[PDB]
Amino acid sequence: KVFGRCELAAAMKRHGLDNYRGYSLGNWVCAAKFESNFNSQATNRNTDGSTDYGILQINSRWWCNDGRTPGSRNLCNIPCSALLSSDITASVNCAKKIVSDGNGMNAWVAWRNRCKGTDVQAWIRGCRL
Repeated sequence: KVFGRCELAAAMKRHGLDNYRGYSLGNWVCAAKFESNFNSQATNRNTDGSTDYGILQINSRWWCNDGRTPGSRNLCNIPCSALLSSDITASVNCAKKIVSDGNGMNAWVAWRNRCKGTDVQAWIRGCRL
């Protein structure tokens, strides 16, 4: 499913992401735009042979199981395909473990490069939340 900016902001909010660990809603929306262009079906393989999955491009090296990443740790205890669903619930639960892990949102390279230190509030402007 290709989400709308506001529809996604509202689902993320509903899912407990606003200010989760101190990151405002706009941070989360900004990261999804740049990670997956708001497409829950986005996948991208990396050089190390691991793959990024879903709206938040969660990596198969540590977070999920895809059966073809040697040395996967499966920290979120889920199959990576679950992350490609129209229901953002598993991506969200998994992201909350990631963000709590030490480097915060820096774990997300597009966040770090494209959202971080920007007026991220722009991402939820105009939205009925």
